[PDB]
Amino acid sequence: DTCSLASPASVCRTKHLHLRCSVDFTRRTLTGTAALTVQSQEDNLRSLVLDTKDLTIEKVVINGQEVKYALGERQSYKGSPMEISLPIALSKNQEIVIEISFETSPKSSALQWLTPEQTSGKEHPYLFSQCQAIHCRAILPCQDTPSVKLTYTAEVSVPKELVALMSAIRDGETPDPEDPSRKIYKFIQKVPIPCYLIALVVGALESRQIGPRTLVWSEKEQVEKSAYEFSETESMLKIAEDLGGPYVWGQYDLLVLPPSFPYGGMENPCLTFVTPTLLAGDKSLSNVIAHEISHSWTGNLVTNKTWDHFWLNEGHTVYLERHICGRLFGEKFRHFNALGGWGELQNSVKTFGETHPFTKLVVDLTDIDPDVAYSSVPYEKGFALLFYLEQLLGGPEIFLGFLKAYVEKFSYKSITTDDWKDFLYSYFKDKVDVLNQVDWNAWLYSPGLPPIKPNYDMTLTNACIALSQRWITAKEDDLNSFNATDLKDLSSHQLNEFLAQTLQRAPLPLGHIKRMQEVYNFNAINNSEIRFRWLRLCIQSKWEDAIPLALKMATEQGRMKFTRPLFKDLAAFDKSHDQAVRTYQEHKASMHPVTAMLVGKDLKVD
Ligand SMILES: c1ccc(CNc2ccc(OC[C@H]3CCCN3)cc2)cc1
Ligand SMILES: [Yb+3]
Ligand SMILES: [Yb+3]
Ligand SMILES: [Yb+3]
Ligand SMILES: [Zn+2]
Repeated sequence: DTCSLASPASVCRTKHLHLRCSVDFTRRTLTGTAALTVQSQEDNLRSLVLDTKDLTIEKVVINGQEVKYALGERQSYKGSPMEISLPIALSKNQEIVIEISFETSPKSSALQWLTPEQTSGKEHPYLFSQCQAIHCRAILPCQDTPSVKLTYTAEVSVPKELVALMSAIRDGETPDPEDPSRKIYKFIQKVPIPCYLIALVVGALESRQIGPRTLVWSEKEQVEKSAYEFSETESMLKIAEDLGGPYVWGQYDLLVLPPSFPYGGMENPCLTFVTPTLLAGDKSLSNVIAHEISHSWTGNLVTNKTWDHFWLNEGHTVYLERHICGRLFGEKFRHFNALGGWGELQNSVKTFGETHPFTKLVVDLTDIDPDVAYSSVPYEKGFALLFYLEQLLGGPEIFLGFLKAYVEKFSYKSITTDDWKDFLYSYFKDKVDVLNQVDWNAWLYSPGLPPIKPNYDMTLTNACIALSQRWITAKEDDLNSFNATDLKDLSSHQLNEFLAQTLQRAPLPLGHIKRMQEVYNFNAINNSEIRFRWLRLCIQSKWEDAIPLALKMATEQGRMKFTRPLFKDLAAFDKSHDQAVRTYQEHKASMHPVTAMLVGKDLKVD
């Protein structure tokens, strides 16, 4: 594991974490103890190494006495390794508890601390975590590798008017004995998980039940809207259970975060985290929920052993997601989404360049910050490989049989690409000659678009392409023929695909874009996917009226899918360049630490 400085699982492994901590909003620190139950995998083990990042270590206690530890030099985005001297040498399989008193930095990359004004209610502050990929070390000392799976329990002291939630079953609450202005929330996660799945939020939260095993959680002002948006959740769980086997996590709760949440969603066990940019008013962005649900099998049960193997998580999860959405809304819709995805892959490959190492399916992360490598490639090249295998090997019913067997086989494990490929070949031993037709070396190890494109139903895509083509080939004297009725029979998804089709050919003449606003009134659509793509098209087509709209969307939410390209478009437009860097500089301090880092790199600032 090239992204971790800890002792590998061949040396020792964490089986359990007990976390007791207090969330201090005045200092923006989390302070407490992490008791790691560690099992030796070696004879005569006398030291072990943990990952840390910007932690302050007070002391390390084993068998009731303090022990020697040392922090090595910081290795950039990897943090600093912490070597611990064991008081007694351990034999193979022996376990001990190591209890570490620690405190986080206010500047912890795993965490965003929000002032009251940054929330809906404007009364209370808010804290949230996002550990994936390698930020759990910025919360607590751990072996920060998905190659190790541990259970955990926690007790978290927070100001009594706030609520703590984690990726775990809620285990009760009480006043804090040590300070009656506080409450302690307790948590148990009894299913072994990789440490990137450890998550905390603390805020003025409320919940509403929306299914037999689902509460939606948010600040008071979003609860009603969220409950409606995510009402398909239980029915997606039922379908996911048909496809992946039993749901083993007990609860499936949803947490809708404040707008700065850096991603679409994070599949935290027991409590999925989603962006509020999903709240479109019509459930149209529900594929993200289906995605997060799917991770309860692919990712959370079968986990990538290292981050080089991240496509295992995402490709399988996108593949199950599109199946759930296919069940709900028809096989033509699965194909429409599948084809859209291939279009998103062309975009990423074009952005990075077609010989770029990040466009490889399996990546080598040696010396690479995983946050910098992150993109649509593992999702879409991964999905495209599985969609191609589906078609090669006899269709969706046959391939779903493999997917279910794959989950059973590697449940509670961490695996590599060769483990998966090996199982694939074993499962389809009667179709090995077909599998030997796959260019594996190209699919897995080569940059650029895949060597083969799957076959796609075009039914729902056609009208999108026909309209996109009308606009691109139009001349000035054709602009009059466009009318609000062009969009008549297009769903929100088709408007989005129409915009994506056209964005692929941007810039368009500025007169065309103005006409498009005149006839389609895209400025008035609040759907975040549609508005995102429409504003990108305006900025790339040099429409100055779109500049304050694109500045406003980039900074009013922080979902990096939207905030990173909007800022990048704005800096590439000469008329908005200085404003873009001005805006970033002003917002930087109150941005998500990783978001701030990546936007800065994108803009070449600092
Ligand atoms: C291709 C691209 C990136 C990588 C590893 N980097 C990586 C970086 C961040 C990751 O998680 C961040 C967000 C994504 C949604 C939930 N959390 C996950 C992986 C591996 C292969
Ligand atoms: Yb020994
Ligand atoms: Yb209990
Ligand atoms: Yb084999
Ligand atoms: Zn995912």
